[PDB]
Amino acid sequence: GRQFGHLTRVRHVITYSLSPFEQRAFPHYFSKGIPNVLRRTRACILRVAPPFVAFYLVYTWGTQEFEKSKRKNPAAYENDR
Amino acid sequence: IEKERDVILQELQENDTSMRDVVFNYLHATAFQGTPLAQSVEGPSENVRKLSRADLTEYLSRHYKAPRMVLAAAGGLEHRQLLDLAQKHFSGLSGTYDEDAVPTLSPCRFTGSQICHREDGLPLAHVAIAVEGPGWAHPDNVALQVANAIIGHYDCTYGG
Repeated sequence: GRQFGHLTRVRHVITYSLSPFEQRAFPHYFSKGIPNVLRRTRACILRVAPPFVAFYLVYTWGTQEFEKSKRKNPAAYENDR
Repeated sequence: IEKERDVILQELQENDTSMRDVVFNYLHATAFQGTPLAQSVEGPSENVRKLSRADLTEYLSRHYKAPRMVLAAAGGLEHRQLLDLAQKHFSGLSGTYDEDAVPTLSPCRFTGSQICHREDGLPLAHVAIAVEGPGWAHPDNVALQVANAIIGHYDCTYGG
């Protein structure tokens, strides 16, 4: 019904909070957060990056593979005959 | 000591029945966290078990000397016929004044915050709201009396 009223039934949870003025917008932002970078940046990086690396090779790989194929005619047949 | 403790442990667990007296203490701890002011009168269930009457006598000792003590009475009595039979106990038994610090109190912290205990069983939710205010003695102490006189109050069965 009324969006919040009839949502669900919940029992014996307790919540604790302050006015925003009670605290600061940078509670050791640098110091505390900078480590957190790794645990997330390491978490997925196992799962994600490598496929692209393969691509990047192909990028140069085929290009190079392309390049000779045309660029030099006096290659397979040199200009002799 | 054990009788009362059990009686109190009886009560402490029974005191959970009236949501009214419940919600108050939350509010104290809400702002007045950091000072003893916010704490329960009856305190943690554990000290109820954990108390030796030494601390009692000790707390009997400290705070029951004067100026802490204040005595009065009212009725057909005037003053003199009191003061005569006031006199010697409790002229007196002292009831003292030495130090026991002085008079120790501290400014209590006033904290903008919230407390939420969500429980869906009961029919209704007691809710009250507050902001801190001046001390006992002050002119403003007067104006605030009429402040609440403005809003009035309503409940179910008033003939309002």
